[PDB]
Amino acid sequence: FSRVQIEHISSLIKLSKADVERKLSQMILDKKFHGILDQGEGVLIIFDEPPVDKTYEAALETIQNMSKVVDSLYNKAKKLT
Amino acid sequence: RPANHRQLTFEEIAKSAKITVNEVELLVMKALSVGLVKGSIDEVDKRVHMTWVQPRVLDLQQIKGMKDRLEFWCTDVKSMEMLVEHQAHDILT
Amino acid sequence: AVQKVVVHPLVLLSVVDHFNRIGKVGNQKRVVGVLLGSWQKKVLDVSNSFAVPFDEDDKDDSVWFLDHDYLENMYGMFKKVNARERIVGWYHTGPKLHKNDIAINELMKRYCPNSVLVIIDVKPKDLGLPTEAYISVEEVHDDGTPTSKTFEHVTSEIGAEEAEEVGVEHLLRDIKDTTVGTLSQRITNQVHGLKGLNSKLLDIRSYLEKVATGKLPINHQIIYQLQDVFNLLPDVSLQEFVKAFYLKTNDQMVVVYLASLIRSVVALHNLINNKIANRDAEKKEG
Amino acid sequence: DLYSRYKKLQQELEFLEVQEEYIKDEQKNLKKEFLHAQEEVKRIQSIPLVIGQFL
Amino acid sequence: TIRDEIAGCIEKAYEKILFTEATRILFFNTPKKMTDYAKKRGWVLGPNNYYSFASQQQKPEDTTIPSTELAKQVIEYARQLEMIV
Repeated sequence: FSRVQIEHISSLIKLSKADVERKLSQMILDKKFHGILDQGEGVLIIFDEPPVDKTYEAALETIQNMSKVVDSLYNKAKKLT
Repeated sequence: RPANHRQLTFEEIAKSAKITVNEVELLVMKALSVGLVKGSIDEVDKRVHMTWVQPRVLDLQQIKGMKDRLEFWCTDVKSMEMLVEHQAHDILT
Repeated sequence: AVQKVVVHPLVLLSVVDHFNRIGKVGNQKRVVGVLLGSWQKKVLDVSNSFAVPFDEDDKDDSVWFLDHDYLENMYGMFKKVNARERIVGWYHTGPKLHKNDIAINELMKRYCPNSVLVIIDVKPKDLGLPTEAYISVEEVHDDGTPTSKTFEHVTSEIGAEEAEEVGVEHLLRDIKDTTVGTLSQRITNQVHGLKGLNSKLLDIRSYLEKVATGKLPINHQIIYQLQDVFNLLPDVSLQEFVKAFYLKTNDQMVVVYLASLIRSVVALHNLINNKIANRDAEKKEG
Repeated sequence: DLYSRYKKLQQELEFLEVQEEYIKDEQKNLKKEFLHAQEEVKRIQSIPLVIGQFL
Repeated sequence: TIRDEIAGCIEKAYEKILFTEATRILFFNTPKKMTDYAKKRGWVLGPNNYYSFASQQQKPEDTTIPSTELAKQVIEYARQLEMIV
């Protein structure tokens, strides 16, 4: 269950809320646990939007395509001088 | 209703069927077992979300409005599609 | 029973060339012959056929006869040369079947357990894939009338195997092939769209005309339920259909993003390499 | 004479202009025929193809 | 041209603010210009407050309204693709 209260999820894990909030947030620090907690109302919500794949393809192309035009700087600026 | 706008509320069913709010569950879900609707019930606001429908009868002056809903689809596709290939008719040859 | 049939161009031409046979002598009525089918599975396939001389009086519009000796020994001829071929039914050129066509199938039900009759069209006009397919079945009725036979429509598709592909694929010599991706899909957007407009138009014209003239009745064995199926989905927003909108917008994101990526790659390679070989050929020769 | 030949110099100009659009549409259709020929040579041949011992 | 362009450069879009500072907006004490603008703005006239509702405003989606021109974009662009070809 994504959205859950912190006190009764600490009742399922049988632990105090202080080190439940800090360990769960430590799991968010590890990125293995997708989600975040809420201290104000004592809520914990899980949400994810995994795929970056298209940005990886884009960046891989264009970032190297910089050096591509740098490689064309050699030939096309050689005919000038 | 023209709808959909297929999401209803508990006040609509409970007022029409004049039955208690606890029995509207059995009410709408039995209709799900009958097969006339596949919809789902949102029980937070106690809303009822219908899906599809069971066709039963209909009526006169409905074949006319049916031609209106059709001919509108006719001039829609005709116009837009004749605009599509109006652009690319040149380059084809 | 029979779901769909595969009509090769060979059987269609085998009816149409016989429409030249009796068409040069004329006059009225239609070209009727015996259909040779091939049943490998629930999907039906057609390979060869043969046509028999047929005449039908109008007097007496219900009178029809065929030559059984022609059906017998020629089936003995075609089964001999090809053991895979057998008669699955008969066919006629229509264009619209008169009520007498039922008893023809009822006579040849002794030859085949289920005889599917194929209406065909010798002159292509409208609206689409030619011919037609009707299977012989007893549906009775929801009104509990004494059992009568109204032939159910079988969807017909055109196909081939190997040599029947060789002949026609060389015989086209007409339009570009395909071409894939540019003209193909958009011309299909014209044909399937516009022929879908005039289809339901003329079909809804028959919906109102049959109510205006021709009653009884036709309203409503299926009129009330079929028309309500038209009223099943109007179908507009609010609400979730608004979510599908910008979600579809989020769907076109990726593809058009990739489009700009191919633009950068195609422009990079082609422009750089062409200008290289261009400036080099000019400075070396000049 | 000057205006005469001046009115004589746009004949072959417009003739070469209609030859432009011609040969453009020509090599456009023949290009698609070459793409069709590419579909032939890529279809050619088999599937199934016998592999053999090369020297 | 200063007075009218302040009413043109304020909203849309600005968030919720209180009354006496809208008295500080147009200054004076309680001028009739504050009635002329509170009408013209629209925007909102709240008691002892003002709002940007609703909401922020008009909530551009834009849903599939851009999808049509998105189709048209490559309509004439594939026409440019056929111009190469």
